[PDB]
This record gives sequence, C-alpha cells and structure tokens, in this order.
Amino acid sequence: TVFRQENVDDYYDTGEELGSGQFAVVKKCREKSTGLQYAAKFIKKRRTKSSRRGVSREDIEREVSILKEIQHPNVITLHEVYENKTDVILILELVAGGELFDFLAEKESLTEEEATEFLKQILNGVYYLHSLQIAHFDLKPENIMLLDRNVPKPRIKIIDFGLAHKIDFGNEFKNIFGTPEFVAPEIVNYEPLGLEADMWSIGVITYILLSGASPFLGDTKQETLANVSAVNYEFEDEYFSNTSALAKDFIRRLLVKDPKKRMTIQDSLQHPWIKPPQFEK
Ligand SMILES: [Cl-]
Repeated sequence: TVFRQENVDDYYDTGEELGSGQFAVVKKCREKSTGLQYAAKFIKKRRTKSSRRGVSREDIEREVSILKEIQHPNVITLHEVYENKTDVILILELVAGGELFDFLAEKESLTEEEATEFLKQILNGVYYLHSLQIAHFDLKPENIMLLDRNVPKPRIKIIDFGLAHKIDFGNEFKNIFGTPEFVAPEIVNYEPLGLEADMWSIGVITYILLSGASPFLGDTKQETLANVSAVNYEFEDEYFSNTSALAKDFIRRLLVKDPKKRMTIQDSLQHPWIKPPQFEK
C-alpha cells in the first residue's frame, strides 16, 4: 500500500518533539489548511531487505491498517499518512497532556480511586481493541497519554500501535517482544501470543499505579525476564499496606502464567473491584 508522497512540509509545520524512540520520532505539528494540531510520527524505513535497521514495510503497513480501523475515545485517531524515501510519517491525534509515565513520576502515589479512574479508561480502550481482535502487545505507562494533565481525573488514550496485531486465529506466532518489565511469560518464552498477553500487562500497570513500584524489575533485562517467566513477584507491605484486598485480588488474577487461566478483558470489567530489542548489548 502506497502513502501520500508530497512533502509533508508543504502541508504541515512542525514544532516541539514529543517522543523519540529507536526508529521513530514524534513531533507536534500544525496542518496549514485548517490550523489543527497533530502529532507527526516519523518511522524510519529499512534501506535494504536483509537489514536490521529501520522498520520493515510489512510492519509499517500493519500499524497503519490497524490504526485505520480504530475509533474510540480511549485510543488515538490516525489522520493521514505520508511517505518519502527515508520515512513513513503518520499524522496522529495530538494528546497534549503527556505520558502517564511522566505523570506518575511527577506526582507519585495514586490513591486507589485515582488508580481505578485511570485503569477503567485503559480497560475500556482494551475492551474495544480486543472486541476487534486486536492485541496491542506494548501496553505500559509510556504508551498511555493524558489529554489534559491539570484536571483531577485525567482522560487518557492508548498510543503506539507499533507491535499491534490482528489475532484472527486466537494466537499469532511472529517476532513480537515488548519491554521486559511489561511482557507476559508467553512473550518471554517465545510461545504463541494472543489477547491474553495484554491482560498480563494490565496487571503490571495496575501494580505500578497502586504502589509506584514495578513487580518484576530486576537489575538487568535478563533478570526481569527471568522473574516474569517464574511469576516472581509479591505485594510488598511497605507499598501495599493501605491497598484493599480486592485490588490485590484483581492483580493476582491477571499475573497468571497460564494464559487460559488469566482474566479476560470482559472478566476484568466484571471483577468486583471494577464493576459498578529485548537484549543487553
Ligand atoms: Cl503512536
């Protein structure tokens, strides 16, 4: 599939950089014809078929076609796509309040209600995605952004569909591996993956929201991955002493090694607490 090949600078002006990754940089931008603001994500293309640098066209097209499907308050909206010899440029909805990662770092310690307010929105977004058989495969605080960080209950959107896949056969067996702290055991063990992996990541996020600590983090990536595979985590009393038993129950039912025994997104919404690359160089 071909994208718009006109120079993006003829149609947009760019400003502040919002994110910078391995082979993707995000710049705030403004469409000249409307004055509307967006986030332009520049994805580096691969220069040769056998290269390890850049993103394969197959991977770029997958991200774009998934983004084209989705429209929901808790996920970003893709506006248009440009390309040139070096990059594919995705013009995405601007989420101006920053990453949840930074909000948590700057604020520190979310009450149980504040955690549940964020979590309910994440669950609603993932319910939408999973209903569409889309696995995100990279859920973590850095991939959730706030619309406005200066309100008591910030609204959020899930971003970064670079690892997302359609799961039309119940599982996928590809080169899929996210951030060690957040990946499920089946990712660590290179086993087929499905929607269940996202539910594990939600368990990790919930643990972090409530405590400010990461459940499986070791001093090296290999130790984190080993901890994940062994389900080597516990609720530290110093961080969880005023956290309800029902919140712990929720987490416990998500941080389950066997994907078939883990709560699904629908289970998570009915749970009583809620119901109304991977290598060191
Ligand atoms: Cl993104």
